[PDB]
Amino acid sequence: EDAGLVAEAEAVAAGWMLDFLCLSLCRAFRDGRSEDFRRTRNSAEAIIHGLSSLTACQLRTIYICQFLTRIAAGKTLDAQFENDERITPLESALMIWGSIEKEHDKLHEEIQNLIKIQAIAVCMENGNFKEAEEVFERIFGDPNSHMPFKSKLLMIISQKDTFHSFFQHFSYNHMMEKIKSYVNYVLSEKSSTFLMKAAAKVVESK
Amino acid sequence: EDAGLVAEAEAVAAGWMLDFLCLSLCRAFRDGRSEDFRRTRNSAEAIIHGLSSLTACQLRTIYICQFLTRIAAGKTLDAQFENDERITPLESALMIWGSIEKEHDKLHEEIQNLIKIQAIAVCMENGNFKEAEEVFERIFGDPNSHMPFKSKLLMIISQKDTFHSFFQHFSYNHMMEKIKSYVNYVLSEKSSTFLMKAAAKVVESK
Amino acid sequence: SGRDFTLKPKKRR
Amino acid sequence: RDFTLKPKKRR
Repeated sequence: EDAGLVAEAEAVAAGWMLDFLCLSLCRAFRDGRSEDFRRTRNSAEAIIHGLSSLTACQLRTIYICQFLTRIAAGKTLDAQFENDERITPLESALMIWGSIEKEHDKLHEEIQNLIKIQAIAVCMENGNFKEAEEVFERIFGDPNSHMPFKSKLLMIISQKDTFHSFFQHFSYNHMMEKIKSYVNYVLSEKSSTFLMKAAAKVVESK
Repeated sequence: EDAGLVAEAEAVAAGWMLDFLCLSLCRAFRDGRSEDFRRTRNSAEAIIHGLSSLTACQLRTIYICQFLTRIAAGKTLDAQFENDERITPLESALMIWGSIEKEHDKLHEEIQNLIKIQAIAVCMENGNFKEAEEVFERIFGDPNSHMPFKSKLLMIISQKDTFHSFFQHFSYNHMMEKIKSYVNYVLSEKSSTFLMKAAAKVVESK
Repeated sequence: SGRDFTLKPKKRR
Repeated sequence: RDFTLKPKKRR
């Protein structure tokens, strides 16, 4: 009855708010507005938590929001994003990057390999050399690891050289620019969604 | 500039989300759906926290959301809604009831007096006869003496009558159904707001 | 602003 | 749902 049509109407509005808050999250991430990213993240958290069921399109949207929240906290090692207490922020986004149903194109591999490197490099910008070895074993012992730098990374750990020039080439800045390139691709995919296109027309004529 | 037109568009969609989350909170409060009320409250608080500046109409919407939260936790005495640790939830809901821009009609006066009476009755049915005496003075005491049963409540506190028949006539449920009578008014007043409106149209044809 | 308004309370008042 | 965006302070 009315209660059933209300529950359906609140589900349609919740899907509109998720696509909007996803676009606002990608935009604050691209621009680098940290405070707006923190507030848009909290809004996206509760809107997602209020969704009963999920479509395949909404599932990808949640993964994209998850991917940005952990890249934004990639250098914060003690920030636990998963129930699994051993997953560092960067290897959590590494699992999400492989979970997003997307094109495994050239840019996908570059982001993936840069995340694997920086997941260890972040652990060595601090004095967490033990955590770096345990991150290497989780990402790379056998055999899902066709990265040639598997040998160089395993050697850099036992060097204690924090300012290693290998990490200055495959740096956090290069990882951010590759991700922000994909963020721009997502930012234009759903820039024509309902809630944003409606609010844009209100301001465009104003 | 494209960045300024985006910020205004997000502030517009944030106002659409705040109104919708107010309908969902009011409807979940009336229907007694406790878990849907908990999730909608978290979504409303995150959107409110994301607002940079408030209008007079939005402040009225926030106070409606705040009022429903303290009333829902009226019997939870160990809940602290204000920085002042001595303010009980029903005392906090009373201050908001006098701040919402609305009619001060017969229904408003009946709800206010029921909040004052039940703010003491809730403390009575917990053994907190000391706090019930403190709540009595912050509400009544001798500010201007604008209440008839102001003297009858004082003796009941001295009676230490945990479950008095006077509290059952001006009951917690009579306060509830009169608030829901006003919630049904807000449910009809805001039923034509944008987000819930377009969501209803989508469900109507389906 | 919006950050000044809370909907959730605290435990053990 | 069963998805998380905010972290806890001890990993």
